[PDB]
Amino acid sequence: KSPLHFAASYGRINTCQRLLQDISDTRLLNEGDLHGMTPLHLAAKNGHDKVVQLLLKKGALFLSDHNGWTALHHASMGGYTQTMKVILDTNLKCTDRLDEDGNTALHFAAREGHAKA
Amino acid sequence: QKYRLKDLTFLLEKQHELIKLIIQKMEIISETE
Amino acid sequence: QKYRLKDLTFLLEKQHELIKLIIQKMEIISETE
Repeated sequence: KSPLHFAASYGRINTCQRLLQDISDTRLLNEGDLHGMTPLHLAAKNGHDKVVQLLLKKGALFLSDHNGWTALHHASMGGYTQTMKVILDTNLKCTDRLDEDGNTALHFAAREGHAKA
Repeated sequence: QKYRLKDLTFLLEKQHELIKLIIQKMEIISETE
Repeated sequence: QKYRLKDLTFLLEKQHELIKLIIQKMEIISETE
């Protein structure tokens, strides 16, 4: 739990591949920390597209933290167009999600000034 | 000085990317959680 | 403040060189491709 969060948050990909072995218990994969942020949230927050792709290939469900954000909210707040492109090719249903204040990902991408996003 | 400031920004961003690479490649053994 | 900005640039360039040295000297074992 604690090692996987660090490895995903800082893009250490081989550590993630080692930890995510014997795929049978998805409780470790879809469990958030104290702020309710799953590994997918962290990997997208720091903009590591390879880790996001690897986690999605195991299925990560697109949950929500203690402010209603999703992976796309974080990726857009940061401006990392590549992990956004990786996310937008899976379920294609998270594009129009809302947080606690009814903000979409577009709201954040525009508020922070990321033109390409 | 606006031109100088823009060049400074560009260099700082390249440096930030290098540092993130360092963190994602380094060795961590004794200080692991 | 132009003089100050030039000194800032000089220091940042020295720092960039040091970081590149770190990357080219470090140990990489578990995170190798």
